[PDB]
Amino acid sequence: LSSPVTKSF
Amino acid sequence: GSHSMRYFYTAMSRPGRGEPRFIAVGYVDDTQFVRFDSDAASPRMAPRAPWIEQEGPEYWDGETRNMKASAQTYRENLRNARGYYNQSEAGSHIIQVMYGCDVGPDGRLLRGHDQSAYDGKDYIALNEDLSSWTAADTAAQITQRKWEAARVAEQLRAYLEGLCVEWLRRYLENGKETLQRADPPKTHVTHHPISDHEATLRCWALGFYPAEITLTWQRDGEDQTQDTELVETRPAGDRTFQKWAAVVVPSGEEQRYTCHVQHEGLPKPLTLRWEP
Amino acid sequence: IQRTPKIQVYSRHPAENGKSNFLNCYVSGFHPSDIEVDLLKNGERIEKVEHSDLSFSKDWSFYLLYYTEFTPTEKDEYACRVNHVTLSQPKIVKWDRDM
Repeated sequence: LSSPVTKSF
Repeated sequence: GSHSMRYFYTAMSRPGRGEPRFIAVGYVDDTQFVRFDSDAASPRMAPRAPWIEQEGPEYWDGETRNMKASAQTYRENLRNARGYYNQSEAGSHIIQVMYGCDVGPDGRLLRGHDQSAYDGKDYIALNEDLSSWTAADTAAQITQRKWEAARVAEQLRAYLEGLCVEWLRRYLENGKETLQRADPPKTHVTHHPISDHEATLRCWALGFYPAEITLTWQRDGEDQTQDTELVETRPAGDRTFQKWAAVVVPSGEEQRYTCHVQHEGLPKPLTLRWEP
Repeated sequence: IQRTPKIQVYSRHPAENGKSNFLNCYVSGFHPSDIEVDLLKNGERIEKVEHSDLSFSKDWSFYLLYYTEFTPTEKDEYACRVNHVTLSQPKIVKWDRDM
């Protein structure tokens, strides 16, 4: 199951 | 014994060729189980292992939505990154991410990972502590500050300690027959004369799973690390892997060389020689 | 900034003349991801060649496996033709049963 976490640079 | 779950994301810009391509691949150890490609006719998170097919509609719909949202975020990241590096709007650039969890035989968290790259160079990585970051340069420091302000490390640790660990344990049970089975290498030594006074001894290892393996040549019980040609471990196309190690030996000295094989699938390290 | 692909041409199972198999071309260690790979039967492009989904190693370099079903013979010569930004002209690696 993939990360549901937004990683905006 | 020990297992890992990893997701590999590639976001590549292509100016004048539409929007950046976003590709995500999910693995349990060396077995791919899911893929998402924005360039597919109809992008969806898609099965790539039989044991995942049993997952219900809520899984596939939840994962597809997450991928499209990830695809959008990484498309914005590529715009930001170009800006952070004072780059031209003409060049093609790549963001890469690799994240996941490692568990032991008990299925307890050994360690978590969240590494990112920009054009094949390290950009930012979540530290082993799952609370702080390692920014590779001043541009990655801007990303660090945005993440330290939004406490992204906490949200990651919560995923890496909870969901990543829980889901990998479930996949391991579902794919029990394959994921928890190690296939030992099928080994042999070949001999090829080069000249009157030299010959190549090649130590083969085939049909092994997982990919991790150690192939070494010893001359009189001494590792031949420098003179050993080692090819990169390569997939056979059937889940298994192949590798070889070669050494150039003087003619008549073949019996002084031994190939040593270490693999998870083997009860004890193998020792083989050329059998003429 | 840019990494040249390593190329390996080999068969899925050990090669037996007249017996069905899979010819593989494994391209790895390359950066950026854009790559052109062709499987050659006596110098001509084999159609229908499938490939693995794009992925990469711990050092960020990409890897792909290109494969097709084939029946080796003593006469038939096989090869892999690869092109990438780091290469002036395409690189041909001939298939050798012993590598």
